[PDB]
Amino acid sequence: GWRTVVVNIHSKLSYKNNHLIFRNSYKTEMIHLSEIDILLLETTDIVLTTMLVKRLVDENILVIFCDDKRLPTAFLTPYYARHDSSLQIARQIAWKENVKCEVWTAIIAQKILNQSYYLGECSFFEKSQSIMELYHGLERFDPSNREGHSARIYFNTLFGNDFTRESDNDINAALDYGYTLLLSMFAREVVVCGCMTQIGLKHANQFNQFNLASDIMEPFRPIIDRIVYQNRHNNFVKIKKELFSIFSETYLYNGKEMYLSNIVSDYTKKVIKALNQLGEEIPEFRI
Amino acid sequence: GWRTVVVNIHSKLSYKNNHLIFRNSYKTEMIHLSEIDILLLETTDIVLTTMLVKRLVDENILVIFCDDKRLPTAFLTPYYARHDSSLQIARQIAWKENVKCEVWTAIIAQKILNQSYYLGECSFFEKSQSIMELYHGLERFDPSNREGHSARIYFNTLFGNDFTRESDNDINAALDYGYTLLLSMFAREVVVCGCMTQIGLKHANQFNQFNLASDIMEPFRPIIDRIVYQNRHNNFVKIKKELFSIFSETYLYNGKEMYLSNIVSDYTKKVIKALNQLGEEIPEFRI
Amino acid sequence: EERLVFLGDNY
Amino acid sequence: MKINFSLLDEPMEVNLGTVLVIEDVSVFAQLVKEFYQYDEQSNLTIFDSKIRSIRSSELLLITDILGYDINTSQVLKLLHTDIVSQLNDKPEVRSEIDSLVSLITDIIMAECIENELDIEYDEITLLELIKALGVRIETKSCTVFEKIFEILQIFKYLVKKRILVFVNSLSYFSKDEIYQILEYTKLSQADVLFLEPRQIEGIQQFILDKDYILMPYNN
Amino acid sequence: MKINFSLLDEPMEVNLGTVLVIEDVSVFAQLVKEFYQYDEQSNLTIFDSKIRSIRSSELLLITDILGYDINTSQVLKLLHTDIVSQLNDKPEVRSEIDSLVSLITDIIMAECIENELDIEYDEITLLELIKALGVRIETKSCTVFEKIFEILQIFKYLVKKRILVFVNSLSYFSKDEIYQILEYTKLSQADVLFLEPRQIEGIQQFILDKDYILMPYN
Amino acid sequence: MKINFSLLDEPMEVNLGTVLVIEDVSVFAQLVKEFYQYDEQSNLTIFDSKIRSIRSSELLLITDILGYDINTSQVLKLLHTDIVSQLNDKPEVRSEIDSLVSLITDIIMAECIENELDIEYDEITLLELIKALGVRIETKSCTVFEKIFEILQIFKYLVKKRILVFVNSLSYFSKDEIYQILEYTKLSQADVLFLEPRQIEGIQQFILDKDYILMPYNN
Amino acid sequence: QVLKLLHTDIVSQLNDKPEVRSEIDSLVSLITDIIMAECIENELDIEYDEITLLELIKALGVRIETKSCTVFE
Ligand SMILES: [Ca+2]
Ligand SMILES: [Ca+2]
Ligand SMILES: [Ca+2]
Ligand SMILES: [Ca+2]
Repeated sequence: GWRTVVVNIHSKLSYKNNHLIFRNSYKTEMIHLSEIDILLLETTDIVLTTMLVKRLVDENILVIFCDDKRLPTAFLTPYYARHDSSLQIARQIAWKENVKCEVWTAIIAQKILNQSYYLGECSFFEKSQSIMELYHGLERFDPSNREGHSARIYFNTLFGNDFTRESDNDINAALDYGYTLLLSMFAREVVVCGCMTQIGLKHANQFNQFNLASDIMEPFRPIIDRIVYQNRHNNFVKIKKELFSIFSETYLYNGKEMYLSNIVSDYTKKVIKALNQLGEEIPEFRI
Repeated sequence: GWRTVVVNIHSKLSYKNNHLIFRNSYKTEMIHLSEIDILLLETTDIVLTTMLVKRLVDENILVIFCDDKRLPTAFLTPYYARHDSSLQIARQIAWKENVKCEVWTAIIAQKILNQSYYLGECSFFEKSQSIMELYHGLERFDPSNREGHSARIYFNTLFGNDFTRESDNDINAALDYGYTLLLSMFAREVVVCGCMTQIGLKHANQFNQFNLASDIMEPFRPIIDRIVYQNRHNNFVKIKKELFSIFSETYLYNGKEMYLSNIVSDYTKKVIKALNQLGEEIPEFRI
Repeated sequence: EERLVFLGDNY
Repeated sequence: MKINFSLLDEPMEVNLGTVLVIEDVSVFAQLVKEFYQYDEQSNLTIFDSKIRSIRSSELLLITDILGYDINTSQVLKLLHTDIVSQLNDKPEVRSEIDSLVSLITDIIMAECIENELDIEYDEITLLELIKALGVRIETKSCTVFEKIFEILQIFKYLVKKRILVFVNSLSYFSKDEIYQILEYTKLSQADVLFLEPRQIEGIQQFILDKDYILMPYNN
Repeated sequence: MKINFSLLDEPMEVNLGTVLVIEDVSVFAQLVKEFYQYDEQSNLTIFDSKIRSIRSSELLLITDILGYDINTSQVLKLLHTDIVSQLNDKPEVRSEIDSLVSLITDIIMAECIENELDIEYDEITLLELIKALGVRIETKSCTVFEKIFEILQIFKYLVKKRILVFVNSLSYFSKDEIYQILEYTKLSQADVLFLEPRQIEGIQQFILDKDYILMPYN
Repeated sequence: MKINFSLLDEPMEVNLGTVLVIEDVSVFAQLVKEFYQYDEQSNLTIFDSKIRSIRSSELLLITDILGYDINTSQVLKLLHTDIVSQLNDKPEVRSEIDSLVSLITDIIMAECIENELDIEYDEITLLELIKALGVRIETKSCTVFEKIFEILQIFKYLVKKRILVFVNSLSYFSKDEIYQILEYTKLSQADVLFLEPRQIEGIQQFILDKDYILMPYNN
Repeated sequence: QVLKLLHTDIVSQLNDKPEVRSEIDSLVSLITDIIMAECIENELDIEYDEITLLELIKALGVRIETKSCTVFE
């Protein structure tokens, strides 16, 4: 199949006459089985039938379950006629260090470039110029640590010299909240791609289980710190309300203005295909 | 959990207050989640909730989905059972072919030794002696295929010369059924350990998700062949019930008499620890 | 205290 | 006014008219049984916003529409009181009535004075005039739709009945008539719960699948 | 027995169990109105094998199965009269009853004479003994499937009722329960007619189309 | 739950939360006066679907939010009962509690046997454990918004109060907080009527112009 | 007064043993943690103080036996 069916709403799923029956409170939709490719369930209120699951085993469609946090938890494993994604994981095991370092360096370059550009939009040209200099100075293997050096400049510029990531405040809890939402979306996209998220792009630290998605989500991180800078005076609840609007807000992809979900989807697909094909093209995202 | 719940009846399953909720028109029953070990759905008329699925993933309970024929179709695999999995992947990539072939060779030696013990308990001295000779003749890389020869002589002597593993008879059907259940429990244990299930310890070339769990479930195969040999005259339904009695029956581990699930869990733990520690001790299971 | 719980036909 | 039974995940709220369709005949018959034996069985529980469980005396259950007796002593009494209030709201009409009653009283009093026996009386009132007229609701010639409409009209007059429930009553009425019943229920504010085995097309309803899944359905 | 109304071309016969489906909601509701108004309206008619019109008193119309009380003044009157007849058919048993009632009346009479207050009594009768015992048909019904069976029993017991009619009563029972009801009706020989808005699959029924044409089914 | 006064042409219905804005200070002050003296005055009439007029004891009127006492004997008693029910819904937790209570009872019983006097006792129950713990609502550190939210939470616990009415209470809360109050009221099903002199932007409300014209207003 | 002196006497007896009163404090801590958790589960804010041994005795209703068959007893 082609279409990827994802359920974000309370609903029931049934199987009748080779037709998937999706029912939600607003309307009922019937989708042919040959059209569906991957099935993902975002929320915990979704009701499904083991008959439909049995049909999805013959159809080979990948079934993805998610928790209340929307982080993917388990997936359906058939005993026979396995899906192609399980065959795709072996290439992820075969990912070369040169390709991983190229993609990682490109990601760090995109994030640092977005930080410098957002400081330019905030009209700090000295700090924006410094972060741009570190961007042009970034190198492989990261001997200079210009990302960690760009961090302090970015946060100090945004929230002031007194602010830091290590201190406990509604601003840092807000940053971790936005990074949690982005980590959920990008992690969901990596799970859609089927690659194991425990294998990271950054070789040095394997501690986190999300390392792949956490490395992919970095070029899109400064979009959060903008809203956190504007709303930084508001209480953590208000900052959560403002960060919740990012899903509804539209942003500019290089090709066209698109939703964040589609942007992250295309970016992740280009990343995975580029890693399996050893660096055909690197997706670039700019604020 | 110590409990294996099998649902062959049409009903609705929900999650409330850390209790599995079984709702049907005739009766309703609540079973706590901490007691339940394995959840088996034997029919296609069963309905469940993705919240219950999420709580089963957090509870680390194996969920098996069968077909209309009641044969198992697909089982749920959690992405992250434990944080130690992401750290274990690096070790599995760092494993050595000498350790893999050594541990696999010892495991095959344990399986052939258990077959010789089964034929000895069945009072076949020529066949138990021949299988014992193949056990003493087993070598690395398996050039002589004494494991396959031990299997062919095993089934041919038990069920007769005219019998074969490629037959469609209910004997081979029940053998594949028990191998699928034991393969499901062993696969779930490998998910608990966190290492990749698709990477096998015997052959690099064969790519299967169940290869590793198969290599670990090799020595426990003669346990199924005993009940299949006793009930071979009974109908496939009664054979299936007697195969379900294996979970209730207890077997004697070298340390003490323990349940099958505990022997599989501790055995897999010692296998993983032996692989990471490069063969400190090899767990041996005897009938 | 039962190891195998059957909800359905008891076979 | 929320109702709950073991098959539901959460107690469902019944506001104005509510159409509940049970696709399973076993759960449907069992639930109707629980509605008739409701005081005896603890499975079906109906509670208000106070979470207080209502008594079966507060519950009003209706299955046979034309067999139900709409004319009761309390309903006719409160109806006569309502008519007396309607005649009291108009000052002119009440004055006219008082004049006519005064004339009749003068006649009868003259006839009492003509008699040899000493006779005393009190008054002829409006409530006594209505009771003498025998004002009551006519269900004899009424169609089923007019009957359920009159039931919805007198449910306001019933003081003790907390909630009105119909069982398989929507099979008689056409789609348009059902629309009239619901739109009138929204105006009357009464709480009415219909129970149907089969779903009705075109109206908002709660559907219970054979899988025991409850879903809101627009059509 | 046959029923006839202006919509049918010819009157259809109702023998043993019969399922009648009306595919028009206006003709269905109007038909039920003609059933409850049968005394008032002359449109709907019923002709027995004798081809004689029957009064509404001989027609038993039951819509709500659970809301229909088995115990009534007339039913208990005919039941008590029936038991009195059975005890009057045996002279010896009724004589023993008269002897025991004589003994009890002598005891209670003696205790009344023992009292300081004057006491007048009449007698004790078998009917007062039955009504004092509270003889009645069993009121225990677990499900509508059993309640309708009790309705069929009391209907077969009542001689005056020539036909039993149910309105939308088949929606409660499962297909198998419908089969058991039809088989019990054929075993009891009673005349039962069902009125349903929609057709039921798997059973023999008479379908009335919106075109007003009547066709047999199964 | 409809309220009616002489200025309105027809009685207006109050369902869930309802924001009533009176643009005239004279009609507003007069109506608040009628709300406090409501038992004495016949001008303001509040009746339910039964048309029965509710008593001032059934009416709950609140103006000062932080001066109102949320902790009452009935509210704390029914709250303790609710907590006991919550602990009874979980079979494991209740068994654990019963074990601990049994241990404590064994200790105290041993100490009673050691005494020279003959001592008898009965039991230590869960309700007695909660009353000994002194479970109560904390309004001391609560903000006004949390206070009105707790009032909306305990209005379910109040049995006798038919309808909750606030006077000029929406001036403290921000637009978002008002949205939270209304959206929670829809879930709690309680009947709340706010009275404000000035209209609130962004919420559905009934506006009474200086011309004494009542109009529904979306914003 | 009699129940006051009796409860004070039992409190003194339990205070004479440090270990027993420590176990009592542990169990009361556990019960307070459970009830506290259930209070946090509720949507309504809840304030509590503590549970004391005297409140445990008065909650148990410790009293001299009220059973007397005859005036001689
Ligand atoms: Ca008079
Ligand atoms: Ca008259
Ligand atoms: Ca205290
Ligand atoms: Ca006590």
